Amino acid sequence: NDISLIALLAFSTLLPFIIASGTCFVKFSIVFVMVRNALGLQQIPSNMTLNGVALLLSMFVMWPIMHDAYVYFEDEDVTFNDISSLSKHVDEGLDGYRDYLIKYSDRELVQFFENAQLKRQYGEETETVKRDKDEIEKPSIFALLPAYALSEIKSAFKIGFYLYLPFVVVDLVVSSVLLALGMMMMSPVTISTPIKLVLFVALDGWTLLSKGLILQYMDIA
Amino acid sequence: NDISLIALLAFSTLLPFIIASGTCFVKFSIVFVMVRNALGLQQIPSNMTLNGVALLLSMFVMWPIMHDAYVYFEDEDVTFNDISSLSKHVDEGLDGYRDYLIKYSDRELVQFFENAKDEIEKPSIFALLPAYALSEIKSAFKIGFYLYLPFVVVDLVVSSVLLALGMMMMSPVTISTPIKLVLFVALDGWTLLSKGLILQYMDI
Amino acid sequence: FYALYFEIHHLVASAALGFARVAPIFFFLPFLNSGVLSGAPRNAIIILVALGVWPHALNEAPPFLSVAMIPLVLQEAAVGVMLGCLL
Amino acid sequence: NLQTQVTEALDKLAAKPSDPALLAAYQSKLSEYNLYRNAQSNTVKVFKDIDAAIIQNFR
Amino acid sequence: YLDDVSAKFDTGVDNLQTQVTEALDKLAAKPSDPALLAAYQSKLSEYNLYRNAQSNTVKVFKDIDAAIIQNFR
Amino acid sequence: NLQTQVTEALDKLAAKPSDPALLAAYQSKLSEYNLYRNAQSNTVKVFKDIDAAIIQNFR
Amino acid sequence: TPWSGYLDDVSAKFDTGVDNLQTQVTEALDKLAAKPSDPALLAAYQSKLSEYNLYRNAQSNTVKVFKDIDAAIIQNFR
Amino acid sequence: NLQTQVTEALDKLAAKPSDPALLAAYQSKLSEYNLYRNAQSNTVKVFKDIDAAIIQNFR
Amino acid sequence: GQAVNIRSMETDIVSLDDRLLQAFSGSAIATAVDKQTITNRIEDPNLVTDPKELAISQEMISDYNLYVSMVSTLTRKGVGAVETLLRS
Amino acid sequence: GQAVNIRSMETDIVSLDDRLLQAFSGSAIATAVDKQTITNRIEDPNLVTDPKELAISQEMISDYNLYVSMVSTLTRKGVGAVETLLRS
Amino acid sequence: GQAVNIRSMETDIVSLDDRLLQAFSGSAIATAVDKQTITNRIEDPNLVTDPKELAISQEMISDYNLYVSMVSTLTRKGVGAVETLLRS
Amino acid sequence: DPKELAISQEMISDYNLYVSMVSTLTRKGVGAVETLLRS
Amino acid sequence: LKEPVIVSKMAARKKITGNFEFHDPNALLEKLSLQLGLIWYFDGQAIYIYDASEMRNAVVSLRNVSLNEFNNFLKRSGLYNKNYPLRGDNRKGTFYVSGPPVYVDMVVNAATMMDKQNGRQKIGVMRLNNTFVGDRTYNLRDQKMVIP
Amino acid sequence: LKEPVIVSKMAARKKITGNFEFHDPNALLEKLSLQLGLIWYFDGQAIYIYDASEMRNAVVSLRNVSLNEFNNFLKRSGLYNKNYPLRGDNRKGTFYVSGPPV
Amino acid sequence: YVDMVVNAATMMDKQNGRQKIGVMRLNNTFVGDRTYNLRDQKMVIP
Repeated sequence: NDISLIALLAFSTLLPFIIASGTCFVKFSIVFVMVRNALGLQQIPSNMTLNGVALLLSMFVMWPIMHDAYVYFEDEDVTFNDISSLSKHVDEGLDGYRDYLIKYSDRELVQFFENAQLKRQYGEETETVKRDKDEIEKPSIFALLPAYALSEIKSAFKIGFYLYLPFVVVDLVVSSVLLALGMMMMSPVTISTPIKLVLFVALDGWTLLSKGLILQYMDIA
Repeated sequence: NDISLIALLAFSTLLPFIIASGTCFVKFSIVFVMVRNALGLQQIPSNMTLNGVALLLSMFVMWPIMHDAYVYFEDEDVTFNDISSLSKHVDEGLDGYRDYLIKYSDRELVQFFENAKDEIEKPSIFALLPAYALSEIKSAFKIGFYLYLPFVVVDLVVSSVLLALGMMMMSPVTISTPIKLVLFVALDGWTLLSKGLILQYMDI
Repeated sequence: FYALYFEIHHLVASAALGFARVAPIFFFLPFLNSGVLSGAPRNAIIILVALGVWPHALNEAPPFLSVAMIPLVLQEAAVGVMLGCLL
Repeated sequence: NLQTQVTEALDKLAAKPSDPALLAAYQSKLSEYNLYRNAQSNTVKVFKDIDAAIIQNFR
Repeated sequence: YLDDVSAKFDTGVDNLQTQVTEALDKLAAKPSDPALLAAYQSKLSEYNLYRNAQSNTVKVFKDIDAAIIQNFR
Repeated sequence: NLQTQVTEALDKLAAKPSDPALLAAYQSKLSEYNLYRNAQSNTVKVFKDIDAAIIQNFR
Repeated sequence: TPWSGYLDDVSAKFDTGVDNLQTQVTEALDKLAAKPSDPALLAAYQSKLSEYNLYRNAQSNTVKVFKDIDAAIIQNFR
Repeated sequence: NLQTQVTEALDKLAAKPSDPALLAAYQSKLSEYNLYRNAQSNTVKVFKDIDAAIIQNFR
Repeated sequence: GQAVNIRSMETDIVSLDDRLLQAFSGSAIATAVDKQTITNRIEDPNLVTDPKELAISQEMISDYNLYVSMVSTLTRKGVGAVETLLRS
Repeated sequence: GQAVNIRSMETDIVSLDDRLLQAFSGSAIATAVDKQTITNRIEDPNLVTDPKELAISQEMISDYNLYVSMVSTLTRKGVGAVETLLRS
Repeated sequence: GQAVNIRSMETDIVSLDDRLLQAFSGSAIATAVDKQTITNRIEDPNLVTDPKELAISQEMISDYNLYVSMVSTLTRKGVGAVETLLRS
Repeated sequence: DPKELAISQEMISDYNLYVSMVSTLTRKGVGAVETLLRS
Repeated sequence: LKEPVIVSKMAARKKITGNFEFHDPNALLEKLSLQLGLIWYFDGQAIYIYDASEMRNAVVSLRNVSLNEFNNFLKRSGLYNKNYPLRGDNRKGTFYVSGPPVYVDMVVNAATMMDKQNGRQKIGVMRLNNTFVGDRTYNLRDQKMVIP
Repeated sequence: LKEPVIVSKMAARKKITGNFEFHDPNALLEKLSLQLGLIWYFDGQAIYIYDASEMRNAVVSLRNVSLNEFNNFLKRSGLYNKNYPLRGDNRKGTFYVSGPPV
Repeated sequence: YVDMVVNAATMMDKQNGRQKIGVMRLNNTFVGDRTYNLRDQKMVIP
């Protein structure tokens, strides 16, 4: 009973590094540095404030997931009488976090790590598991979070490639009209920069990309 | 009273991020850098001495909201037998922040966040804090495009008069940059954009 | 109950050499560099990737013990930039 | 107002320090004032140390 | 370890815990005999020496490992 | 090997926990054994505390 | 070797300042318990048992004042 | 040289632990050496501790 | 005399701060009624003399001690966890 | 015979600089008198020998500790909020 | 008496978490049943009047202090060891 | 236990300083490579 | 089989394919646990199945009951297994048990739960025949002699 | 079946399809719990359903109460299930139980 | 339904035999101890 409190404080210290890895905060953070890089501004818009706006939407989506942890662990019947049911109880506590990882991660990239960990575990003579395990068997929690965070880097880079396109089509036509004249010894990035800012505010990319990401995890009404 | 000592501390450690994200400090700190990038400067004046003056300008318009919260929370009627009347009471202090935020945020975006009029009930504080910041960054970008434009003209006209002569292999940054800042000090553009920025939120 | 502390303590010893092999691939790749990745969750990702690929068992004792430690990091970094420059 | 009925029983024993009923009653008073004062001393003490721990936590 | 420093007092005397009980069983039978009263004070007073020298040596050893564990960190 | 000649005096008091000469010599042992154990634990501790400060400095 | 300390110095300092009290109380218990009525023997051991009580507390309470000071040094170790 | 005249007065009390005049002078001696030794321990300790604080600041 | 309420109030609010406001006010009221309750148990001079009541008095000062110290350390880790992402 | 004053005057601030001068000067007088209150409580030796006055002096010390510690950390966290913003 | 299983063969685990979780569940039920059986040892009045039983219960109090503090700082050093690696 | 905990007092701590040492060396190790690749 | 089957986690990674038929599965379970390599146990309600590399061993001491007292409890309840019998001396406290992990941890847990739950005088009457009884005193007026 | 049914979420990932006819449901449950692999229990108010891999067991000791008195309490209450009985000696304190977790 | 019935039965135990006098007239013997001063030994019959 008392060392259950030790497990809470030990859980408390490694929390924001789970937020560094386990949640979808890694998806919001990457595309916002990319829109800083795609516009060509280096220091501005001062990414210390950009950490705060990317965190508040991710907690806003993660909140129904983390809220169920309180109602599961403030139950008055935590203390059981058997050693396996209490370890079963913490498993069924962690399943609401766990199936969220199942839904949004890649199939084969998680599947590669169990086969990679078993040959590390016993040796090569253990036979490999194929795709067909997915209907009945669940993987471990430490073979998930590697393959989750790499997969979200793939999806965030899918987004980061796409809005890089409507700015670099601009960045070639400015560099050609400058060479349509004899203006070769001129820095074209200082002419492309006005029309780079209008194409995000006339398109109003802030107030529609922010709405686009929340539909990729949750729905409305 | 003892629990309120936590919340007084809980404001203070989170203070340099809410002022980083929930006030007009973001607009002052953004326009003061692209004016350097308009003139073709990198390290002049700094990133330090520009953040200092941006802090004090935001300290004008934010303090009266902050000032009423002392005298409202210093009052003697903090002993209440009810849970919810104190929950109403701390909600009644933050409405000064709410009327500041609703004035400069978009009503359509906060209804989207509300799903996941405003006279009967105010919307939640977490439902509009990105919407204020996401509207300011667009407007600072929008006002950032405007003052970029006259400096485009001095970069183009001197590049055309060197090509008007035969000298095409000549870097015009050593000539435009003298002509760049005299356009900003004969206009005295520093002392006037700081005026209307105060007038953009607080009337004269 | 002393060996249970040693199992988490053998892991954190095992991750240091695992970090030295695969960190300069996280500098080279175009979708993984410091231009695309922040500072706070960078060092979280690079540690746990090497934990999923380490060939030896984690609870066992590592064969690292006082053989030659300062030249071993420059070995594993030099083969690391090879995997970076081929990939 | 406990110190009042502390300070009212010594005087009848001061005028007569040989009555058997009063010093027994006097002892029943004075040990309880002994018990009351350090109780007040011990109770302010918990309120200082746990309040000093909060600024110790946030510093 | 702390059981063995306790059990060294339970091993070093044979049946003293029973020797006091059979003595006072005889004392409650006829509490008026001079050879029975004199033997009991030699036997009752040895027991109180035994248990406080059981509990105080483990007490000084209790805080000593408690001094050991706090110097881990 | 100090703990050996500590552990050799407990048994004679175990057979006779009423000898006045033995417990006098035993107290001179056990308090001296008290001075040995915590001194060695605290002195290795400074040798522990200062090497971590260097790596805390150089990191 | 049978080793001696500074606390073993002061305890055996008591044992060399006295000479035969660990045994002088033994010859008078042989003597007085032989005939347990002699007035030159009853007062003989009462001068022997009494000095046995001062000397054993003096060798004991010296130890406690000489322990805790060495505790106070090691308390000043960190 | 205080420890010298400490170590010279215990032996006459060792030879005579019943002299009423000697142990009275001995207690006034021995408690006085007790107050001196921990005072020296506590006074060097602050001079170490404040000396440790400067390197704590500049590290 | 005792009393208990059994069904905890629960619904779905997509609003976030008011659930935290109920947690703050629900903690603020429960720590304010008990600071009086420990004080008037101690200032009532009849309860402090009875040994039956003293066993409760050691309990309630410990229940107040462990509770607010627990909230102090969870929040400190809470405000320290957010510090590590924005400081960069 | 003791005395209290009942008028808390108000002078208008012309700026924020005029505001901060009252909060410092109103507190610097208060932090000087209470430390001088507890010494004259001590320096009168007839005050420190009575049991009833000791809990009064016990209360006035602990309020003095809690007062100046509460103004120190806020100014520390206040200037700490300045250092992070200027670093950005 | 007591029981010993002889073969502590390294049961190879798919990850290290189930080993830690079984160690956490192997000891949480341990210290919980100890906390009743010494309190009920105290709470039973017939257990505490015997001097023979009292030093046995004196012993388990010193064990219960030593057990959990030997597990506390071991994980406290463990969290402190792992964060210095993960911070970087 | 007084001799076993004391020899175990060093045995936990030295393997903890060694694990902290091997992780800081990897940081200056790859950090020297990072700055040299930017050159 | 009229009972639910419980297959372990490590024994489910092996595969088997082919045409099977069931008409006496208690003889089929014994044969397939030796050709493939497995251990199984039936406790009256279910069938637990482990692979062969999960067999664990134990040795326990009983302070006040015998093995022959405990074996009648095992036979009467219905958990007695003739493939994994108890190896030990017939009247002692120590033995050696080994088998599947659900079979071993039950017998040990019940053995340490019977000792914690757990001489007769008698009167003989002898009438003497050659001597009086009780102590006598002889007042022979020279000295008070007593014969006990 | 006149009671509500609570199927757990570890036995809710398996799927089913097909034309079913309900004319003898308590025997339909007996065949389908064995063909798919499941364990069930009916306490008089509801039917709980677990998978076969969740059956746990324990041994508990009664200090001063016989098994035959506790077995007469189970017959009078309504919790006696002859499918998962109580294994043990008729006059002792120790017995063996196994079954569904509820 | 379950959380009300559990708490309302525990709180009733914290809320929660009669002696009696019988008079029996004897019929074949006196009551109380008697003494017989038979001057050989002070005999008492309880």
